[PDB]
Order: sequence, then structure tokens, then C-alpha cells
Amino acid sequence: MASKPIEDYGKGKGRIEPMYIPDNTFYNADDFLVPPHCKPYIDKILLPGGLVKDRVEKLAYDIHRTYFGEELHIICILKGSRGFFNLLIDYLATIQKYSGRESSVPPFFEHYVRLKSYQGQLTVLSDDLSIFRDKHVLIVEDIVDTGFTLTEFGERLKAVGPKSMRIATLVEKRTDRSNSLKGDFVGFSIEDVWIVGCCYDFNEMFRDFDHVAVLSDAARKKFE
Amino acid sequence: MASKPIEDYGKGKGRIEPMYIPDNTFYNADDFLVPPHCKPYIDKILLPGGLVKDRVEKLAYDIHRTYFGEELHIICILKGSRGFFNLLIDYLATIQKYSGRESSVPPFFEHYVRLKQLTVLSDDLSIFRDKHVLIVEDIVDTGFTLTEFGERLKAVGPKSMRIATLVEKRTDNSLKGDFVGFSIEDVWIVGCCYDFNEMFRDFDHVAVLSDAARKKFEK
Amino acid sequence: ASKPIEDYGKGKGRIEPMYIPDNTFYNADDFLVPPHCKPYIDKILLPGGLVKDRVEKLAYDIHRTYFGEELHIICILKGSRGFFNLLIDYLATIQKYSGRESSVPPFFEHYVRLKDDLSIFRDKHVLIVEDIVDTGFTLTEFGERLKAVGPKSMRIATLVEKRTDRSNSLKGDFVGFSIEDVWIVGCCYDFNEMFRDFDHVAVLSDAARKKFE
Amino acid sequence: MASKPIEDYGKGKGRIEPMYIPDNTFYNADDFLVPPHCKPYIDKILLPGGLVKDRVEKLAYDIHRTYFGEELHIICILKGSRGFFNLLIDYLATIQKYSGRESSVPPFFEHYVRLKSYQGQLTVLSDDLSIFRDKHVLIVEDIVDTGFTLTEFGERLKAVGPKSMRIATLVEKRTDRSNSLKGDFVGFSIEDVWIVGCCYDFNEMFRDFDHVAVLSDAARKKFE
Ligand SMILES: O=c1[nH]cnc2c1ncn2[C@@H]1O[C@H](COP(=O)(O)O)[C@@H](O)[C@H]1O
Ligand SMILES: O=c1[nH]cnc2c1ncn2[C@@H]1O[C@H](COP(=O)(O)O)[C@@H](O)[C@H]1O
Ligand SMILES: O=c1[nH]cnc2c1ncn2[C@@H]1O[C@H](COP(=O)(O)O)[C@@H](O)[C@H]1O
Ligand SMILES: O=c1[nH]cnc2c1ncn2[C@@H]1O[C@H](COP(=O)(O)O)[C@@H](O)[C@H]1O
Repeated sequence: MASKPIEDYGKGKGRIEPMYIPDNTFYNADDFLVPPHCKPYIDKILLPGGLVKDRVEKLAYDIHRTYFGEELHIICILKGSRGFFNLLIDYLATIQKYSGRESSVPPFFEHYVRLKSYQGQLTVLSDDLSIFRDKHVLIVEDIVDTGFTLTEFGERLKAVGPKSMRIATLVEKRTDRSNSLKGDFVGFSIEDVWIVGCCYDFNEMFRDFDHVAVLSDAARKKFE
Repeated sequence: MASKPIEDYGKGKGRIEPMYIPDNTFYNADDFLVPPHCKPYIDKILLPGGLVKDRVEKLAYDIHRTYFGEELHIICILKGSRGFFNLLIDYLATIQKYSGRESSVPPFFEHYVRLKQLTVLSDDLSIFRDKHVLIVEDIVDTGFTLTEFGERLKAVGPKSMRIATLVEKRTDNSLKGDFVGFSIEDVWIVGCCYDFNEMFRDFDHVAVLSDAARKKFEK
Repeated sequence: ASKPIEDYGKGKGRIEPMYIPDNTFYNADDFLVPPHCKPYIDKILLPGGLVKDRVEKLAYDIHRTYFGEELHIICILKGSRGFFNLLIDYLATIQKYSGRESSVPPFFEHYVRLKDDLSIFRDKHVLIVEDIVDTGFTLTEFGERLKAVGPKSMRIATLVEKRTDRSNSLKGDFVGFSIEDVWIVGCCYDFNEMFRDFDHVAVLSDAARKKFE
Repeated sequence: MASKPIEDYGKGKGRIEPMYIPDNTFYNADDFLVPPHCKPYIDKILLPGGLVKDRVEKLAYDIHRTYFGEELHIICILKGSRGFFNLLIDYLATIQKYSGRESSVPPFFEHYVRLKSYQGQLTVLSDDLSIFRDKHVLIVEDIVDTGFTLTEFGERLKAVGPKSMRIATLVEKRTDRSNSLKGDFVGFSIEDVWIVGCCYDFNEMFRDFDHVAVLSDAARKKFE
């Protein structure tokens, strides 16, 4: 199960389709507890924080099944993936701990990279990538929009010759701006809106909000 | 904030309206991790367990503001309300522990009653005379259980009486809670402590009772 | 898997509990204590997180013992509410992530209170969940009434057992901790209905006893 | 509350003393659920994972009081402080959300720096540190042993002229090798032993184990 041709990277071949959130589907912010610093700026909730956690649990189970009994090197793309990545590795460990079928291989080995995208150029702040040579690698990203970040990071990783490369992203946007790259383990498919909350930011703001929400015309102005 | 006329009980007067879940609107069970004993029987998830939790956090916040600084007696109607009740008391305690404005009264005093048509079995209610009482119920359908118990509780002379219920069904008129998580369509739900002949309580999400479920578990 | 009725209360074949030595405690000032409890809590015998870590292991032991079997778990209200809710969360999660699949639910829950119809427990595997065993009187007497209905098997899960001077003391089958003989409050444990919502297991202090007697 | 002379960095001046764990005081591993990959190696548990969580809640409350009202920039020292830092920011956000207060300022601003120490040399992998000029900065670290890493990193951060600089560390060791640096928000004071578990590693092993254990002889030999 862990094996996968390197050329399938970014194709999402053989993936389990993500949960589909239809266009214009939102919950009211007023039905949730919204902290004061966020209250003026949040109107519509796309993904309740608890719904995110439920979905991440299923993804972790899918990931556990793929890499069962294999060494798994998981890369957190900082800053955005922090929340998703921390949830995923907590579930991977717990699943492994309670599994009725045991292994002497740890559930994962964690790695961190900082990607700064300019759409154009991609900056990388990370340790040497040669460590990934011959490893099963799982890249964790918060959201895929155009696909640029993961495509060019993907080429830089293929150069060191990993054993396999897969992508986990919490959300994928349905957008005409996409280069067609898709993830292998995807939480949700959403319409083309800018989201905030649950680590998603807008100019470094709103990461601590517990739910995934849509901007607000209001908020774009005060924080642009 | 805590005072309120006893005859307002069951009217939902001045409440914050619940989250409205439109008819025929569900998540696909295949998008969630479903345990093997439930796999064959769950197809439509009405309320993900996380959505439940997020909503209960908000109700606990509304409850905390309603009884702030007041002695609050909360009654759990067993067995169905235990998961919501347990979630609610956990948020109440945490909200009070992290509050700026401090207090010497505990966040709640807990009490338990059970079901028998079923009615509540509640060992000597005279301890509720002159107390602020909050009754916690898993779901309100016809409103019979809460109406019948509410009359018996009124008889001991509580200081106030309010209802928290996770879900209220839209069914043909009717008793309403004060702190209500969700308004849903008139369907039978299982999971998250909701049962169908004692089955499905431990499933983590709120699902619609399927045909397969009904046929397998019908008494 | 399931066992002789006469072994009830003996803890026969059990895994001994974590043994907390006499006079061993944490300082309450190292923890966050809410204002209603702060005047009264000084010594923490069991941090709430240690209770949760230990309940995880007991739930795993219970999962193993009843694997594949229909398990009816009885919660002795009100004190056992915290422990029982922890236990059933873990039992369900362990089953859900096991992957070593089973069609029976992880448990069927049941509730009893202190001063009902036990007939439903005839021919059932029963686990009685109790918050703490002190003299053992509560579980001895309840056990005799449950034995009268003819359960298939009976075992006891108790979060704590006190070390008393009593001989032939009732022992549980899945026990979290052995502690010194002192009154404890917090984590659902009470003193005249006070302190249940505090997050940690504390020793009842003199101030607490005098204030809440 | 949040102001403090830059010269006091590393002195733990005016701090709330940590929980003191006496020498040779531990829990037995058999009383906990230990996953198959760790089972042969864990004997002694110094700090159950749940005791860590309860302690970090108190430390989060202390931090919350210290920076109440101000903009707090908290830096996660990768990789070891990942789990501590994640717990910390969860608590800070939850504390603020439930507070009587109605702040308009977010509970924190997150930042990540990977440090690699050689006792010597210190490699700093991060985004530009000059964004911390005139900010209240809290450095989050997993454990202070010699104090070398935080002394050297402290000097590199003083060069951008932060408004204040404090240190949160989950554990500090009672050692002979220490240069005397001590943290301002410290969870525990422990005897001088190597610890693994709860993100603490021994050559990149054991991070996912849920409890803080002492490195055993079986672990050393196996992972030396
Ligand atoms: O809706 C959004 N909210 C917050 N960040 C986003 C959003 N969409 C894209 N991004 C950011 O842009 C990066 C990837 O964009 P891509 O390279 O166009 O696929 C993510 O890793 C995020 O940092
Ligand atoms: O859809 C359902 N699923 C599970 N239990 C239900 C459902 N609808 C009603 N009940 C049970 O019926 C009891 C009382 O309903 P009511 O008295 O008609 O309002 C509730 O306390 C529930 O536990
Ligand atoms: O130290 C204690 N704190 C709180 N309740 C206790 C304590 N010791 C005994 N109890 C209560 O007394 C009952 C057990 O007493 P026993 O029958 O003497 O074993 C339990 O149901 C508890 O709820
Ligand atoms: O007992 C230990 N277990 C795991 N890592 C440790 C231990 N002691 C020190 N370290 C690592 O060594 C780094 C440097 O500690 P220093 O000696 O104070 O510079 C810390 O940030 C830890 O990551």
C-alpha cells in the first residue's frame, strides 16, 4: 500500500474523494461561540471546528491504512498546516496505540518546512532535503488553491529521490486558477472563497479562531 | 439573569433560537470513520459529533451567562441525556474556571432522574424547593416527558425552571426548551447517546435511523 | 472472558493497581484551581490528567477481558459518573480504532443510585463501576442483590481503593489506584455534595470539612 | 505586567517556581498503556502525559495574566517544543475566549524557529528575526539542560531589540553543567537524567510516546 509511482504525485490517483461542500453552504456565525476579537469580522462559518476534527480523524485512519507497518516521514508546511498537522499526528498515534494489529515502527517521523509562495518564486526554510532520499514521504498542507506551492515543492523533493510522495491537505478549492494538482488525502472540497480560522489566516490574522469561516467584506478592509 | 416566572416553563420565552437544520440535509457517512458494529446501518449523518460539540459550547456559554453567580441545580434525564449533560457540565466548569469575573458558588450541582408510556422517575423532588432548576433532555419530540415531569417539579416550588435540550423535532401546539441546540425535521435519530431500542448510543455522530437499522433492531 | 460468581469481590487474578505511597501528594498551587475551590484545596493526591492516563489503561484491560462479548456496564451514581464517562469513551474509541473487528457494541450502559430492576442482568456479563471502595459495604451489599438474579458473570471496576485496617476487604477487578486511608474530593468525588466539578483528586482539608459538614 | 528589562533575560527574576519533582521519583510504565513500538524500552515514567497537560494549563494561565492586554509574539522552538507549544496556545485561546474580558487583540501571534545546537555552534533556521523589534516575545522550549541553546539564541534575538523577552520551558534540569540560565514560566524541575516521550527524543525516537519517561539502557543500546 505505501508504494506509489513518483509520477503520480499531484494526480490524486486512486484517492478517496473528499467531503463535498456545495457552493453557498454555510452555518451562521451567531450559532457558535465567537470570541470578541473575531466577532465583528465573521458572519458565515464554512466548516465548524468540530467538523474539521471529525474529518481529520477519517483522514488519519486512511493514512494509517496506507502506511501500516512502514516508516512514514511527514512534513508539516509551516505556518498554515500547524493545526491540521498537529491533529493528524495525534490521531495517527492514537490509532496505532489502540490498533489490534501491532507494529515496532513508530506511527510517523515528523519534519517541518516553511514555504513562502510568490505568484513565481518559492522560498524554503528547512533542514537539508536529502534526508528524504528513499523514504515514504507525506506532505501536509493546509489548503490547495492554485497548486503552485505543492507543484514546485514537489519537483524539489523528487530531485532527492524519495521512495514515494503523497499529499495530505485539509481543503482543496474548486477554482479555474488551478494547475490541476490534487491531494491524496483531502478533507474537503470547497468553492472558491478565501477562508480564515483553524490556522487559516488573512495577513497573519484569525489563525486562533476555532472555526473555518469566510472572510467578510468588512474584514478584508480592516486587515488588507 | 436567573429569575423567571414558573409559568414560562416549556414556552421557550425569550430564548435564543436554535440552529435551524433544513429538511433533507445530511452528510454522507462514508466521509466519517464509522465503527464496525455500526457500519452496515449508518448512511446519513444529520449532525456530526463535532458540530454537536461546537453547538453545546455555545449553549453552555448562554447557560453560564443566565445563571452567573447563582446556585444552579442541573438534572440529567437518564439514559439519553447523559452525553449532552456530560458535555454541558464540562464546558460550564471550564468556562467558570477561565472566567475573569470570579465566584464562590460552584458552576452547578448535578442530579439524575430516569424514565419509566415512559415518564420521569425522580426520587423526592423536595430538595428543589426554592432552587434554580435546569432540566437537561436529549431531544423533545411531542414534549410529553417534559410536560408531565415539569408539573411534578412545579409542585415543590422551585425558584425557576428552564429546559436545555440538544434537539427539538419539527412535528405538527407544543413545548419548547430554553437552551436548544438544533431544530431538525421529524425523523428518528440515533447516535451520540440517541438510541433505537438501546442500540447506537456509542456511535459518535448523530445519524438518521435507516431502513436496515430499523429492521435489524426493531423489537 | 468470564468467571465464577463466587470470585466476586476477591479481585482474583487482577492486575494490581497503581500504588500511591502514604503522604505522597502534589501542591495545589502548581495547578489551576477555580475560585469556589481555592480556599479549600491544598494537597492534590491524583492530578486529573493522571486519572485519565490510568483510566485509559483500565479501559484497555476491560476491552481485552470482554472482547467479542456483550458487556453490560453499571454506573453507580452519582460518584462514579466521571470515571464511568471516561471509561466508556475509551472503550468506544479503542473498539473503533482496533481494526480487529467485532459486530457487538463496546458496551450497553446502565445506571443505579444510592439510598432498581436488576432482572435485566440475568445471564449477562456485568461490570459494576464504582468511584471508590472504602469499607466495601456498598459493593458487597449491591453484589448480593445482583447475584440473586443470576448474571452470567460479575466484575468490579473502581477508580480508587483505600488501604484500611479491615481484614478480608472487598477488592475490585480493574482498579486504578491504591491510596492511603483519607477522605478525597474532586473529579466527581464529593464531601457532602461539594467539590465534584474540581478537575483533580484532592485530600479533604480541615477547612473544607468545617465549612461543608 | 508584560514589561521586563532585557538584561533580566535568563534570570527567571520574579518567577513562580516550578513544580519540584524529587530525585528518584517516578511512576511505573506497566500502569500505563504503552504502544508496541515503545514497550520494550520504557520502564520509568517521570511525568505522565496527563500531569504534563494539567501543569501546562497552569502555566498558560500565568502567561495569560502576564501579557493581559498586550500583543504577545510566542516563538516555538522546533522540533522538541511542538507538543508543549501546541498545548500552550490552545489554552491561551480558550482562556481568552471564556474570560470575562472582551479584548480585541488576539491571544497570541505564532512564530516558529528551528534551532540546532552543537556543544560550539548554534544554527538558527527561521524567517527574519527583525519582526520582533519592540515586541513582547515569549520563547517556548522543551527543556533547559545546560542553558547553552537559550543563552545563544537569546543573544541573537536581543540584536533586533524586542520590547521584552521571556522563556517558557516545560522542564528544567537540576544540573552541574548549567550556566545558570533559567526560564520564567517553567512546568517542572527534575533531576539530571535524559528524558524521552511527549516530544522529547533520543536520536529522533520516542517523540510520539504519550508520557515523559527516563531513557532506559535498552533504549540507549537500541537507538545509540
Ligand atoms: O483561502 C485561503 N485562506 C488562507 N490561506 C490560503 C487560502 N487559499 C490559499 N491560501 C494560502 O496559499 C497557499 C497555497 O496556495 P497555492 O500554492 O495557490 O495552492 C496555502 O498553503 C495557504 O497559505
Ligand atoms: O429521534 C429520536 N431518537 C431517539 N430517541 C428519541 C427520538 N425522538 C424521541 N426520543 C426519545 O423520546 C423521549 C421523549 O420524547 P417526547 O416525550 O415525545 O418529547 C426523548 O427523551 C428521547 O430520548
Ligand atoms: O474518600 C472518599 N471521598 C468521597 N466519597 C467517598 C470516599 N470514601 C467513600 N466514599 C463514598 O462511599 C462509597 C463507598 O464506601 P464503602 O461502601 O465504604 O466502600 C462510595 O460510593 C463513595 O461515593
Ligand atoms: O533529557 C533530554 N531529552 C531530550 N532532549 C533533551 C534533553 N535535555 C536536553 N535536550 C535537548 O537539548 C536541547 C538543548 O539543551 P541545552 O543543554 O540547555 O542547550 C533542548 O532544547 C532539547 O531539545
